[PDB]
Amino acid sequence: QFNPYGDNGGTILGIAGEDFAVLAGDTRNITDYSINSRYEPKVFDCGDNIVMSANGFAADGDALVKRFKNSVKWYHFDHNDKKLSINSAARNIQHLLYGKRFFPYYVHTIIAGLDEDGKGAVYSFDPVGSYEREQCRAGGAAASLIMPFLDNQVNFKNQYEPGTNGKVKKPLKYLSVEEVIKLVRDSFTSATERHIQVGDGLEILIVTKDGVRKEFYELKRD
Amino acid sequence: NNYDGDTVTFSPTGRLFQVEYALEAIKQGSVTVGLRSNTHAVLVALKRNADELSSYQKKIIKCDEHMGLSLAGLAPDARVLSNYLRQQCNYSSLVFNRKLAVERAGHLLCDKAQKNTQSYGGRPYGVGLLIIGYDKSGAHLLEFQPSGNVTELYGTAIGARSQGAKTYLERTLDTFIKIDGNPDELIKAGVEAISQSLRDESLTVDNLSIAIVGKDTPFTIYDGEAVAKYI
Amino acid sequence: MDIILGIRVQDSVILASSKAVTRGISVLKDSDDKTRQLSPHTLMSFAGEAGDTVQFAEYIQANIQLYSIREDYELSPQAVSSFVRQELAKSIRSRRPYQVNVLIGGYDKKKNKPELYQIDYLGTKVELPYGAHGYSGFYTFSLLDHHYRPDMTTEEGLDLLKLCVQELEKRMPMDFKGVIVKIVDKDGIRQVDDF
Amino acid sequence: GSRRYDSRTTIFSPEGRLYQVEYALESISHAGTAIGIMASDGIVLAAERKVTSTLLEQDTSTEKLYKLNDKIAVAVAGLTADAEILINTARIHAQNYLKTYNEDIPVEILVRRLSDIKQGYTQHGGLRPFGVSFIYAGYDDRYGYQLYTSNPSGNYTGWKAISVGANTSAAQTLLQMDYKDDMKVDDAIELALKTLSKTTDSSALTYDRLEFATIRKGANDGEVYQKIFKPQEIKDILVKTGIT
Amino acid sequence: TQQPIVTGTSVISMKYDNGVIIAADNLGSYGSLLRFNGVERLIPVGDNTVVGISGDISDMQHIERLLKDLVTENAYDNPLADAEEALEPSYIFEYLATVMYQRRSKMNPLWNAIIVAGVQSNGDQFLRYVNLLGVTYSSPTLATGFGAHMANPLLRKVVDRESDIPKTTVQVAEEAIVNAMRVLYYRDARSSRNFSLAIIDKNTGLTFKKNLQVENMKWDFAKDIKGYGTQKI
Amino acid sequence: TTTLAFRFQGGIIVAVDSRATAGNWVASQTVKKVIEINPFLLGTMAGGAADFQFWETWLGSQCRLHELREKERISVAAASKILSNLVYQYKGAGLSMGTMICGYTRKEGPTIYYVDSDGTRLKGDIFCVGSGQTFAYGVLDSNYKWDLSVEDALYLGKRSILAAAHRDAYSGGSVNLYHVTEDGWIYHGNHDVGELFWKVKEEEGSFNNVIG
Amino acid sequence: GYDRALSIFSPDGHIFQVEYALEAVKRGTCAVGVKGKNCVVLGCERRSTLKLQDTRITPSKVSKIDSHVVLSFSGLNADSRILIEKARVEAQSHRLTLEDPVTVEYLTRYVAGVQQRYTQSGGVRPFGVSTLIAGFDPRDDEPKLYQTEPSGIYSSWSAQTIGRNSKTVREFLEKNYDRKEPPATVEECVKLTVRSLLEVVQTGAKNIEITVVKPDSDIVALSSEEINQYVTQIEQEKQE
Amino acid sequence: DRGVSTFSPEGRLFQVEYSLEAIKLGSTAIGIATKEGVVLGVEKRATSPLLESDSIEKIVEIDRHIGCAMSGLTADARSMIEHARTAAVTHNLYYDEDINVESLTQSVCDLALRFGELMSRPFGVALLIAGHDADDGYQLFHAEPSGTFYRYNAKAIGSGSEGAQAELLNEWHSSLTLKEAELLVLKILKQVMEEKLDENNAQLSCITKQDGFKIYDNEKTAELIKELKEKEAAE
Ligand SMILES: *[C@@](C)(CO)[C@](*)(O)[C@H](CC(C)C)NC(=O)[C@H](Cc1ccccc1)NC(=O)[C@H](CC(C)C)NC(=O)[C@H](CCc1ccccc1)NC(=O)CN1CCOCC1
Ligand SMILES: [Mg+2]
Repeated sequence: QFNPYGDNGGTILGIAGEDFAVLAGDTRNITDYSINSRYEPKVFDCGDNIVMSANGFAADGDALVKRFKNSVKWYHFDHNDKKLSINSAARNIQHLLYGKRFFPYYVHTIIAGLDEDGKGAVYSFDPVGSYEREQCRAGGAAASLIMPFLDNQVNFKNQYEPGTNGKVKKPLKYLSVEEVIKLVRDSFTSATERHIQVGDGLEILIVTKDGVRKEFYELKRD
Repeated sequence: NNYDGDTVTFSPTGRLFQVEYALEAIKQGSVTVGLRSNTHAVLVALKRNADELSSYQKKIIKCDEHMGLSLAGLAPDARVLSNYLRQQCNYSSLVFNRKLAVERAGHLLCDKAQKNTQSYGGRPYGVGLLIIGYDKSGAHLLEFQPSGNVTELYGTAIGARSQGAKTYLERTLDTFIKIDGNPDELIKAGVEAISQSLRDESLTVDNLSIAIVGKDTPFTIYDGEAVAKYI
Repeated sequence: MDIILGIRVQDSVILASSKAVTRGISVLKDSDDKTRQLSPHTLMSFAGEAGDTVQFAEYIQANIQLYSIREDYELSPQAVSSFVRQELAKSIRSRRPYQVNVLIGGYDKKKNKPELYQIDYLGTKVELPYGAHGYSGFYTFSLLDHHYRPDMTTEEGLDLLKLCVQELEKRMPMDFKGVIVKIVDKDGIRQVDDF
Repeated sequence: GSRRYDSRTTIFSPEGRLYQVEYALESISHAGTAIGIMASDGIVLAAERKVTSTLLEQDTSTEKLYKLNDKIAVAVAGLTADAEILINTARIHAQNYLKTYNEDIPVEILVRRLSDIKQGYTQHGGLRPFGVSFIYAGYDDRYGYQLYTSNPSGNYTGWKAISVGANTSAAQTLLQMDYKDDMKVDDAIELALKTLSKTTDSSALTYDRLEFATIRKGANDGEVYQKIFKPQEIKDILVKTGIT
Repeated sequence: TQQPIVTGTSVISMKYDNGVIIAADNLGSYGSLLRFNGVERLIPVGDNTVVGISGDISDMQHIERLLKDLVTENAYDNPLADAEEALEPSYIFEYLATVMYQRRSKMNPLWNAIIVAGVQSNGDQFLRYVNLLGVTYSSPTLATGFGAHMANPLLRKVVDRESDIPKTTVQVAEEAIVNAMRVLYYRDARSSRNFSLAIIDKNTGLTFKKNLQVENMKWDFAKDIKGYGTQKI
Repeated sequence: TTTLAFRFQGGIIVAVDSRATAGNWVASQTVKKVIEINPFLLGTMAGGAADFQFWETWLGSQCRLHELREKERISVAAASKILSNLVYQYKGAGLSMGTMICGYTRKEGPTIYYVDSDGTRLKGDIFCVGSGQTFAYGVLDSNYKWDLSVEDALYLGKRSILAAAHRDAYSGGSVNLYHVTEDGWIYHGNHDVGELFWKVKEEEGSFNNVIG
Repeated sequence: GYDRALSIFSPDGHIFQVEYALEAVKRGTCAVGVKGKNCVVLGCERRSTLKLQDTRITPSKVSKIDSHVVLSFSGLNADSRILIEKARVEAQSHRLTLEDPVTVEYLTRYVAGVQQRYTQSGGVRPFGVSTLIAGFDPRDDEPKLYQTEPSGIYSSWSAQTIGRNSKTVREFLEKNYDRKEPPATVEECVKLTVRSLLEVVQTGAKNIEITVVKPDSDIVALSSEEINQYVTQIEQEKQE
Repeated sequence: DRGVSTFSPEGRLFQVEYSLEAIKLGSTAIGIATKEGVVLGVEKRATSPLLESDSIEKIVEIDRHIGCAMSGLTADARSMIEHARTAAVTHNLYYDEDINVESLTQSVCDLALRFGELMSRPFGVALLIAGHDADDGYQLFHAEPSGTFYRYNAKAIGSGSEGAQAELLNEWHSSLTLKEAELLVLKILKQVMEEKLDENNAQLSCITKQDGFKIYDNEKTAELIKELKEKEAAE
């Protein structure tokens, strides 16, 4: 019997800073035990300083991104070129996803950008449209490997102040863009080591008030 | 007389009066000008107000990053037709990853307007459109009439007293066609062209409306203090 | 939903309906009234699939109330029961049938007679002196066969009903949290508060 | 297009009248007179056939009086073909009610639905109205014996005695004169015939030019019987009242 | 819901400095039966694109008709149909990719794996894959079916990343393709010796090679192999 | 999930956890499970996240349209019934919902309605919904009285979620408190179970099963 | 389907089909609505050219939409049934979804909305009917009286009349009705309603119908003798 | 007869032009826009003294940040308001934000020309749509049955519109306070109204960023009427 879904692997990662936000994702595309492409990007600039990635089943992922990109275009036409805020984009994406509640997009969507106060924002979605703003989110095949590491290093979970008898927690603070990229690179090299569907390359998209910059790094190709 | 009750009726001399009456709605509309060189295409439009307390009716509409039009006549009909163009441009991009040709854009508008002139119940569109764009075969300018007739031109004008600007462009043809790689000079020529259609009124800062598209220039519209340069 | 009983006596119809609403391993509520008044002298109790029961009961209630306003007249219990049966008979061959069983107790004012109708989710109607739906019948019917008489009073009917509830509380596996009892007679519908 | 040939059947006049309903009523006023009289112990339906021919088959004929169910009948005035369309609808409606509630349909409910159908043709659809006026004679256990009338407007009213069709003005005056509330069926039979005899456009009223029917409780104990009179039974009742 | 009946096996392809190469054998299998031998599974579109199709042949023939019809439709009211407004490989791919995904979304897929190889108007090499699921991806080397498992490893030794493309000539690239086709004949039980090959170059244009055969095969070592362990004769 | 809401002398307490799970994977510890529908109406979420997040939001749009059309705030009964009638149309399609529409109006007073995806709609004083509902019931029932103070009621709601958060593997993260009065709903903070458990253990002397 | 636009504008800006529907209302029998301090009363004319009528079964002029709301009308009798039916259905639908009976304003707004829809829908003519809708909101003791008309406009009235010779009875009510002090009792309200109809009717025998509506679904129709007592009392006070 | 969507020889749609005549017969409605807010006011015009004037609802809320006043065949406005409210709430659902006043007006105006042989005739009512958003600030729009809408600093519609508009031409300036605008609507309404202006036969409303759209009480308007009369007598 025909199975309309497939798994293209890969993994993605979104972190938010004070005045910036990054959305990273490996460039490997796979089916079963074969590599389809070593460089197939799945993190996209969608305009209005919104970056997006829909990881899982690539056909559904591409369709969704394509539709959201189009949703941004028609938002400009219908509302006098108004800039689509990240919170508004998130709600719009929920309706795109939930519109196919009974034949879902098999993807884990993450978007990143700046909120209306200029502060870094990351939203993550399930396949049927539930969403939540977070400082930190990993999605895709290696999400279970990367996420607990982020809890520890970004949000300082389980880390207490030395000598305080485990009474005072390590205080939360924003990370610099330099420190965030370090965590992203270490997260993906660790994920590459222990997950077969992760490797080849790492593409990071950084979002500041000035625009959308890109950075690329090699990953192990085995 | 007896043959103008609807669009489905021919007159004894072979005329469609409802289509001609729709054409008349364009003549009453405010003037708008279109012209192009080899590198850029420009729309200039005189906007109209109800009174001093009102705003000025927007004449220019964007269809894609590389295409858009100006209007003269029934504005709601221009909204319908522009929306159709937006969808057709968009269909071409999603399905074929292809920017819609300005010539095909005209063909699609022609065929949409025509269907309204051959069926009972409906009515012709009551608006004329000047479509500009830049595609794989360079700059383009199209004139749309609600009879269905679409015409590609170097320059033209439609609306009230459009004959003055049309005569000017007919004289200036050899000059403005060679304004390549110079946006401001091509606009200046368009602003001087529309000025030949003015009576008692002159071009002010919230009156003039300019749009441009070209080789390394997306379709963008200029209003307000952004057109003060050209007065 | 589980236990609904009905007893027709000389001058009235008595409906008893369990108060428990259970979901999974939790009794969510112990004061649920599994009945709707269709008209001043007609009462319908119900039991079955969650959601379907109330949705169906209220749908019938609305239709009978609409009729009452239109004609300025109360439909007979027989007429109401036939309407209800037809709706269930339509339902059973639908894409998604109403899985609801009902008892209709009413007092016909023209005949001056109490009437009890039992209708299952298939649209199977029967007029009875006493009726029940679900597993309740497997205990109560045999008990009522023995103790029931056709000329009983309302008070005798309530004692006969107590005897049924006691038996169910003794031998039924589930705790149904007692019953709400309602009486239908010439003067209309009223609820017994202490049972 | 087709706008040119549209009569616009469902519009108002400047005076606030429905052209087509008024003209349909004008049509009905030329149709054979039909009378309904309601007594305490029954109902009479009398109707005059339209100018009869001697070679018309009289015994196996039905023009004016139709049976809707065992408890309800109607007298027709207007286009017979139109009336039959409505009668079959009314017959079906009665059976739907019986199927649903296991009870014979109350007279008014049947009358209202039939009148609501007529109303529809005056407000939407762009079709001509039904050129028919009914006299409904029936019984139910709520109101007992009932007479109603409905017309192309879809408006219906209840009556003790009423006429439709031709010469209703003269016929209504005569009924208003001799009618009283404690009247019996046999008296109402005589009134119905006497009224037609005086309002007829014919020279003399005969058995072959009439249709007659009664709805009595004259069956055995608490049940209603519908009698559609045979030709010979009309001949006898006409002699018995001294008209021929 | 379908099941494929008459099927075509691997389609292989790669990029080189000036263009792209694509190849696929001429077989139409009917399960284990090697039913049809004269089946062309490379279909050119204009003078700048070649679409290589594997999977169900009835669906392949349907796609042929769609592409044929696309060329006709593009020529309508188009004075520049053989110039600036000619069909690009990217246009042809996106159209097919749209169709493939729409059909999978209606639970009635075109049971195929497709590779669109060509050269754009600006000289850029185009090579992209799409299948019954609507999944799309691009890579210096692309292959379907068994080709994905056996050809890609060999072709990736020549062009392992982007920077290796300018360093790869058409001679070296074609040699690697022809070798891959031989390996597939050794190891794929639904392959044939006969195949077609197509080159799309930005300078020399479209070159379509028919009736090629796998040759220079190694079989002589078979004579020395006896039994399955202990046998000596 | 674990969610509860109970009615008492001083109005309505509403308490929820903040965990989200995909099987045994803890997806989030910071999910909002209370919907602020309007200043007088709250909605709790237990079941499918998307279904709740989508439809209870939609419910709020329908409640806004009601007060525009009728020039009056919607009743808790009418609000709950819009949702219950909606999910009943989708019955069998596979929606997963157990919600509580909580609010105050003049005509009704403080009111709680249980609504779930198979069409059940129940008015009641106490409800607990979710995978850890039984754990919450245990503590809530055994300590519940109508005459609880606002201070004690808030704590019991908080303590009941904590009880479930501890025992139920699919409940945890943090507690979100709400108090609904005649004047409207009042938010009473986010309470991380990480710190709250030990604070409650020490001060209350409970949770002796755990290694202190 | 029949599509023709029957209701359309004319050069002077009028919709004649709506205006001609008002003429049908002007032809209809007079109907009056008067609201007191704790009640509303609906009075209705019945023309006396129809003797030999059966008043038991003849459709009554005042109709119950729900147990707490009533509707009277003037104009085409057949048209009124369609509005009444739709109103009764909507009343039950409101109870089903909102779990509360309709307000009088809501019910009026619905009926008025139906009437309006028939003024700009293809293939239909407007309703030749104006209505008086009266009653009491659930758990409320403030009397409500609304009017609707074919165009679709609706509004609340302290007292109002519609139908034939309605301008005469409106003239009467305008000087006889005090806003500062409405009819304090049921008797006072009914008397003023009967008085107003006696300016137009003819005889006070079987020509006047009166229906009294009080709070909490308390609606009753008066009989001939009960109404006749008001007629007898008013005439004796008049001779002065 | 003749088609519904027919053009006149002059190039106008007959039915649209005829609907404009219906609007001229309608009661007066005035709107004035300022940097402190937008004010909307209407003539109620009760046909008879027995009619309870508070039930006359010619000013209407679309959303918290958008209000609306009407003139002409006011029954036709009900479906326009219904659409506007749905459009406003629907956009909030899809985008988690308030909808622009211009976008709302455009949505309403899309209904206008959806008639022919869709509804049977154009709307016989004009609308003044007033509101506020973060991008373009305080706005006032005039929405016609032609499908056209103009933005206005001030605008009058209805029977006394041409006389009131000429008065608004002289009186309006870019520095008007909200209180000044309130009095100005009352002043101009009193000039064009048939019967004498008071709190019962005229109604005021406004929309501000802070408090949103509010219809004024009869007590509040009565004081503004008294304040207006005193100021005119003071010079
Ligand atoms: C307690 C915490 C759990 O019992 C509560 O009941 C909460 C309620 C809160 C969130 C409002 N419920 C859940 O957390 C809920 C449990 C659940 C899941 C699925 C169906 C019913 C109940 N969890 C979810 O809804 C999660 C939300 C997080 C962000 C992942 N989402 C999913 O499980 C999604 C969508 C589920 C779905 C429903 C209907 C059709 C299709 C899918 N599924 C996945 O994310 C799949 N999974 C992710 C990891 O990659 C492998 C696939
Ligand atoms: Mg490997």
